[PDB]
Amino acid sequence: NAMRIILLGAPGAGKGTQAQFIMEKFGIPQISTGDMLRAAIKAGTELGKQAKAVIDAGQLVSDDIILGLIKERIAQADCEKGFLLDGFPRTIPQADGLKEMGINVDYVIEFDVADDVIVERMAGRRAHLPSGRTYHVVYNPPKVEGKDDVTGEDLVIREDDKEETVRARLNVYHTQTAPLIEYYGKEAAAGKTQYLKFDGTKQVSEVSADIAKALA
Amino acid sequence: AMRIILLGAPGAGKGTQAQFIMEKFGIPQISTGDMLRAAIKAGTELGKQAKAVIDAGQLVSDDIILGLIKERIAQADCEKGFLLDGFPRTIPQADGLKEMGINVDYVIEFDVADDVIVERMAGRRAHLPSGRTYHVVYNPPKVEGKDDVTGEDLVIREDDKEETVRARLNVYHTQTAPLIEYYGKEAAAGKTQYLKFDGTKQVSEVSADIAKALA
Repeated sequence: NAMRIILLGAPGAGKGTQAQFIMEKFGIPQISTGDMLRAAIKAGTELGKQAKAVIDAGQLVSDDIILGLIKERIAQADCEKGFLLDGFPRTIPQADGLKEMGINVDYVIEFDVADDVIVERMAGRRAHLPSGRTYHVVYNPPKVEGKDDVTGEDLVIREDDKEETVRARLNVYHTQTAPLIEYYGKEAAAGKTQYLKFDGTKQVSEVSADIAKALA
Repeated sequence: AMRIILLGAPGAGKGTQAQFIMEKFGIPQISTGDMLRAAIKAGTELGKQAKAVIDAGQLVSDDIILGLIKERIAQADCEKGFLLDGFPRTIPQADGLKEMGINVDYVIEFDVADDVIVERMAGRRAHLPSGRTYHVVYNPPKVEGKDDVTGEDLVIREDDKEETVRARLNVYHTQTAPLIEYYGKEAAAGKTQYLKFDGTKQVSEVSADIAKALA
């Protein structure tokens, strides 16, 4: 058989831990829309070119450009058993595009972790600006609070990590995602796809469990 | 066949000529980070291996990076050559390559004075939540200090201010200096062609000379 999944979840919710689990468990690669495209431009593929031409000129990348990569990405040999789409489609026409290019998804999984949780998580992040080395006050502390483990120089909390900024970020995702939730929730209700929501504050081992249970 | 190493300060926009060369000469730009991030997401045996290091809070080791590049450059698109951007960063990494028989035809040192980089950086403006990136001299918003889309405020990223930039740059050269002598020594022997270009100059003008050189 084959296995294709779309994956949604909030910026900072840390969904990648389960992408990489799905990866291992089902053996299907990760395709970041942003990485796949970054790769192409730097590799100078036909599509990396075309994109890179649009970019240079400061213009908006056509969707026809994007589905092609994905048509080429899933045309990679590593996708034989399927794949995982991370935070894509981002729009209804992208939902439609996938379909109209022969990509019809088995499961749509949504990793939700309350906004409020995520902000406190971002808030723990520190960094050292001259070297860009990062820290988190819980998940991986410096050996000393406030100080860079390599230069002994003080740490900062990035601005983009702060509530104001993360909160702004969060509202856009929600604002953008809701119709896809709505779109595929509509697909799923009509058995077109299976839509699944997981509590991402349960321990990884736990979430990983339920996830496997569903995908039987 | 022509193999190439790009050396250049962060933000001096070496990436800019790295794309010229690829366009002009048809060889891919190879970024270790990117190459590394992609193996992880593809979950290659090595990508898998490397991912484990990260979750352990450790650095990825040379053998793994070297094994990824080995993997990269054996790919179809590299038959006529490739551009290494962001590697090697150590002498052992440098020796690592040579062992594997990496036949660098040119080492290219992209140079912009510190003070020029500072002023370059001094012009970047960010809209924090999207990470979109304006620039007052090279790429301004529709509206001054305002985000075209949202109409939000653009900030002067703390990351782009002088104390840090020169801090960063300072570190940059201490690290890089030994590669320069390393490749200076190699060139001395003849094992590669060492080149150097002033990046303070305009791009199409810089790209021009590069092409002449690699003719």
